[PDB]
Amino acid sequence: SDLAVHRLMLEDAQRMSFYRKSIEQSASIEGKVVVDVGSGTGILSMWAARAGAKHVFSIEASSLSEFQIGVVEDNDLSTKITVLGDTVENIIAGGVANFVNRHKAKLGKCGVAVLLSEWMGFYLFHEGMLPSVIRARNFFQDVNAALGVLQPIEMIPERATVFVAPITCKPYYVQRYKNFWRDVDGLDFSRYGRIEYEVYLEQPLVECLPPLCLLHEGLSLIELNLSTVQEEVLTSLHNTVHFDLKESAEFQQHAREAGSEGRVSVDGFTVWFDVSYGAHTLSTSPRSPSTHWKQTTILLPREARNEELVSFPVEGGELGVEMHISASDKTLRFYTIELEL
Amino acid sequence: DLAVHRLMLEDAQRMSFYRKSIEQSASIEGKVVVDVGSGTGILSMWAARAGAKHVFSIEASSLSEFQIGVVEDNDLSTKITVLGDTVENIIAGGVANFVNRHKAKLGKCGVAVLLSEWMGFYLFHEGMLPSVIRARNFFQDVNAALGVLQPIEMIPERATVFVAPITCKPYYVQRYKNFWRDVDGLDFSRYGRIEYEVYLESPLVECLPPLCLLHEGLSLIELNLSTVQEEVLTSLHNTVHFDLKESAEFQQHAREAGSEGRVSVDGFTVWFDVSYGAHTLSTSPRSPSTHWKQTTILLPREARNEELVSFPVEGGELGVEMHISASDKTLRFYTIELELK
Repeated sequence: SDLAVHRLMLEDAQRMSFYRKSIEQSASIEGKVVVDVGSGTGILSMWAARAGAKHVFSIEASSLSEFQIGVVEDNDLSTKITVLGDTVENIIAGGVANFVNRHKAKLGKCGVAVLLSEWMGFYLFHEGMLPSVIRARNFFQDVNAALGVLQPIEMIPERATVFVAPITCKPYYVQRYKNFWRDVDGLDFSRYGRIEYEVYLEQPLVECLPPLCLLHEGLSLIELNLSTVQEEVLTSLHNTVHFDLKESAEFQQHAREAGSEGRVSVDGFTVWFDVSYGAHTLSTSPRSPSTHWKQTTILLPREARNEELVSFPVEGGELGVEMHISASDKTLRFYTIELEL
Repeated sequence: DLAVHRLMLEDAQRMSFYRKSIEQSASIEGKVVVDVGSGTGILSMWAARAGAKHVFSIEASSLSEFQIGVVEDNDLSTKITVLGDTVENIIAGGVANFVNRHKAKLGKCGVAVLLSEWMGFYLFHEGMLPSVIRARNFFQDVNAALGVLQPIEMIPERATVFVAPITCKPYYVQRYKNFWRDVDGLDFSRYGRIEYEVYLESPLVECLPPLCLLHEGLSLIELNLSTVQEEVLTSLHNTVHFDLKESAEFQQHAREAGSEGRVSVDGFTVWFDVSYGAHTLSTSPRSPSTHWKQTTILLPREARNEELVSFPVEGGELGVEMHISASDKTLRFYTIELELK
């Protein structure tokens, strides 16, 4: 069921606020034509109409589209929103000219000004909808060119960013395992905690991490301009970042707890994303309210971890990692993440 | 494995029942106890702490190896013997072999108490009662060979399946209607009905709001754990009649119906209590939630939609025959069927 997932977008205050504010405070909506790709409940389309859009094309391939038409009617907006119950890909296959001829009156003199969408998946790409958004963007820009309009469509969100940070797993182990298992009605069950923890780590980990796990605030790994980004880039996203732990407040926090002759080991890397539009940002960092997306953690091998093979003295040092986020097939909807020190 | 047993350890009601029952028993101190399906071994360790002469801890999963370490960790190794096998395999070994292997620990006492948490969903489903029955019979045979005739004390000593008619409307409201009613000024009610309508597809394992109850609940099945034999487990069935005229839970809804309105029945919810001495572990909707929740069996959608089973404000009488039947010969998996009277 599609209402399954959509509910938690509507349940998430950060996601709701980001889109509400971006739409209700943008300059290209009132009197303009908007496209909502993968509109599900149609919340974004309805916000756009309410905000005074000339017209909204709501694109939703699932059977939920029939019901969205009903909800649009229930909120008295059937005149401002047309639901296209089809995939972006099939609409494109029908062609520009056919689309123009059919929707000529709604398109108006200025064609499509804004493209709204929530396409993000885990670590921004995994199970995401980004390719459809890109294909939709190019399609509607050709629709616009057919009408003599070359103004680039404004994208919401307009930019996205993948962030990465090294982590220590000890704050996670402490808070999630060690403190529960230390005392069970006066019995020492710590052995159970260690077992539960080691094996949970072996079973990419999508979980909310305690902020204390961070050995560094995080660095930008990949940045996308949603107006210009093309599909070809999505095959393999890769970059190399270098953490200066000597300058990191997060690292020093741990450096303190290890004493003055202590060591700080790295257990892995956590990955999250932000998207933005204008002054607004929706973030999935461990320091932000959690979301369905949580954070994605990639651990170093158990031996590297257990033997503390990647560690630093209490005054810090430098750490470099090359990360690859790679499509596992041609849909560009499913990804893996690998890293190399 | 461990994930499950953590939930037991995380449930205050369950922990409290067993701890208080073990403390209340007059039959533990100086005597031998068997803990069937001991998991973390928490029950065995409580029994040891309560002064048992010795404890046989029976756990067939890989946890057994780890429970041996936790026992040693708490200096209980001379008190607890962990048998890393199934009840059935230990039984297959025979009375003589068991007597021989554990002669010194058995002494002249034999086994005086059998501890276990065997309960499944609505007491039978995915539970291990048959294994507990076999264990009890086997240890009473070991006892006879030892000259001991006293019946083994079972904790819990009794179990009861409870059933009540329900209305789903307070569920609809609290889980669906309240949420979808207003989404930032928008009426998304149509989605809530879709979501609720489909979700009602059979038996529903879910925590139901007590407000759903149309009667406080009636005993359907009662087991004496010392005496119950396997043969009764094939088809457990009975008929109960609910007096809705004298029911406070029904008046709750009678009041809100109006003098001309009616109160309709959407189905029946099933739960269980187990007890020992003055203590009771309950999984009723009015009790703190537990992993077993409650199990709800709904009437057909037509009977629910056309309110075919309904009562005037004065109430009336509702009869139901319920069958809880084994779906195979293991007696661990069950189906629930009902018929209105």
